[PDB]
Amino acid sequence: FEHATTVPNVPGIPYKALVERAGYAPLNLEITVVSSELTPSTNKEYVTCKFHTVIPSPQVKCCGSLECKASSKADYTCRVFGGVYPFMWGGAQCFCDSENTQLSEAYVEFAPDCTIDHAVALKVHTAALKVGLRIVYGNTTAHLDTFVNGVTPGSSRDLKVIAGPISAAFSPFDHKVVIRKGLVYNYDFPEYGAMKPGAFGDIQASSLDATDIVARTDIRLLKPSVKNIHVPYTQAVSGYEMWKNNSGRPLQETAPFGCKIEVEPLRASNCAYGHIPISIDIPDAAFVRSSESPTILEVSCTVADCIYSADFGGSLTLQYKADREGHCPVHSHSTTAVLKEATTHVTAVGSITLHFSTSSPQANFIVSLCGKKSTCNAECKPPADHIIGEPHKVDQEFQAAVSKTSWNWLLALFGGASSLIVVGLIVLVCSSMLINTRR
Amino acid sequence: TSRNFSVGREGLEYVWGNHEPVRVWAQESAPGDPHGWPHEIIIHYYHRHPVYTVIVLCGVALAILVGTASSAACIAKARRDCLTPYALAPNATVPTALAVLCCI
Repeated sequence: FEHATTVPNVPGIPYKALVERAGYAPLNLEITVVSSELTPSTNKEYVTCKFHTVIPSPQVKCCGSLECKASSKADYTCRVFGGVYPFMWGGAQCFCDSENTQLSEAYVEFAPDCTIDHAVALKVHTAALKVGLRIVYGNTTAHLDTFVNGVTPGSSRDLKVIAGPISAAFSPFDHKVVIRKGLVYNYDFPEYGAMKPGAFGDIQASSLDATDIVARTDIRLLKPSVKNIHVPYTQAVSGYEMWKNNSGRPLQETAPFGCKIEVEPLRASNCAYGHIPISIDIPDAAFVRSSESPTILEVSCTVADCIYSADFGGSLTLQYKADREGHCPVHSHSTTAVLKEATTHVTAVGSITLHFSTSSPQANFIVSLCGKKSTCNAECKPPADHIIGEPHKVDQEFQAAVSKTSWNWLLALFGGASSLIVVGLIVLVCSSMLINTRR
Repeated sequence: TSRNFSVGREGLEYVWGNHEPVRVWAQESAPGDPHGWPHEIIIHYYHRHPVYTVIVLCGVALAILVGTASSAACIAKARRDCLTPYALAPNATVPTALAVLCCI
């Protein structure tokens, strides 16, 4: 049936729980996040790359005038120069020594190799998280993908899971991102049409084959100072090249929570952040009544050497007596200690050794076998290894982060102070009311 | 050459050259002992969260001991308030056990 539990959003770290129905045998269930994806909504503003400045074949009028026209070409510049007398290899090209105007044009296009080297400007909106979950309850394992919002019934063959809302809202993407050759950057780019010379986004198009390009590259057409035909001009540097020199570090190296950044589509995968509430409806064919599960009559917990570590640094043995054989489950009922196994085979008499992980200096948790509880008591030493290649399987709680010896010392001192103050107050009141009694 | 980096409970990742990334996590392997002696306990917890132990544990325990001074003040008040009645009853008797200390 229904089981409401909160799972930490950490990929690869199993979460174990026990569902205890009032008439059935306890059932083990394990919820693990295998993969997560955080994809936002994106909208392309434009593409940008290095521009190519095209200087056409200049126009020359020998004994007349020319005028500048209008064009739709990106950053189209035009200028008329009179008093011209150009030359080629053959010699002079006009029959008037003066009044021989020349027309200079300039505009920009996309370079031949921009089909590979280009950047896309995107605006990102609300990011939605999707996780892949492995759920094992009893003898069956189930894999499914669910949306962490709180409404969508996550895919569930012979099951039903609802995840969400996520306990925190996190996105590695700012409102504006750029993507170049698979790398992602948080960059505040100019709006479409708001181009500035020498900065990123100085040439803008919807597509690379688009016929309408807008640009602003600060082209200046100068008067020719030589006798051979020449179109002198000066221009600003490529904003795309300047940005490629000042792009900074990508989002694949700066994203928090260990997110892996991927493109097509833009997404952050395998982030570790927050907690995910999950509601699961277990099928009733997965429950067995207590009349079929073994019923042990006693159980004792002995704790071997333990350390509070990121790995299974502890061990314990359960000594039991069951009336028959079977396949009971096991479970630790503390938030600071987790078992490695989930089920075990029990017989008439025997022992089972279990391994655990804790974050607490003291191991005072409760373990169940066939649903019967026993108390484990020991103290765990600090680990010797400083660094490991695993994450910590449990969280650190202030109560179960102080040793019992330290709690005893602190409580002794605080209680001694409180008892001294209480003795003082009782003496004050008593030896004052003695005045009332005596007269 | 060599480079130093800090890693906590949440972990750290480093990528060297064209190699795959490598992740490492830190444990609570501080010097001292949580189960030993008060000086060993304090050394251990001063390396695991130095701010918490000095302030909300050892500073308050110190101020807690100063609060016992107010307890002695009540004793001193209940001592003088009971000993300020000294001589107002002629033709009376006093206990012998207290007659040696009542005069002084």
